[PDB]
Amino acid sequence: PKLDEGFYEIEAIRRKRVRKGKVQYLIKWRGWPETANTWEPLENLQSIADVIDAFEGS
Amino acid sequence: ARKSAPTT
Repeated sequence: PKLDEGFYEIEAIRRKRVRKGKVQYLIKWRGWPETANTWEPLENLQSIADVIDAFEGS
Repeated sequence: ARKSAPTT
């Protein structure tokens, strides 16, 4: 569960699964090859600030 | 977004 130290941009959400009781999304990362795709839980993809701003703007 | 480092 160790994170890459960097910050990255989601290009596409490709697939969904459940691992150990947690939903994960297969992410294609912008600027990176398809071989770099990773499975991530929601918390890695979405901050609380993201959720609130998205809500307040809708 | 944050990313998980690959398995080694």
